[PDB]
Amino acid sequence: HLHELQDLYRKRQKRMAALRHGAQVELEAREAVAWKTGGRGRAVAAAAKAALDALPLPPPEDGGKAELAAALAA
RNA sequence: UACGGUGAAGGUAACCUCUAUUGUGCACACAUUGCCCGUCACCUCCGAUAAUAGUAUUGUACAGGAAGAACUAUGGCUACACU
Repeated sequence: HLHELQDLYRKRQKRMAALRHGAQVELEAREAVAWKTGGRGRAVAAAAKAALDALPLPPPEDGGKAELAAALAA
């Protein structure tokens, strides 16, 4: 109800961590069967899209405040 | 052609015939010159058969054996729900 609002960010933090390492272990698996069956052509579909699902770069544990300091650098 | 005068010889075993009578046989009636035979001869026509040139299909010896793949997998990836 209102706990689904907190748990959507909570479970979705879990789900994006889940999709990052799951997409990464399949992305490191299709490259092993890339050269054997010509698998680069459909492999780059995964190697683009499964990284580029809803957010590719993560929400930083710091908050990325050092990256902000790199970004607000004069 | 016709009419008389004299005027004899001579006769029965299929002994052929020309039949009949017949009642035993034909595939003959153009009624025995028939019906109709075959080796072959020139040719024509479907066979039957076959060394083989082989192509069409399957069993079996193994290589295989693709796409698939009974089985085997916990390398995974995730929520259901409960912490």
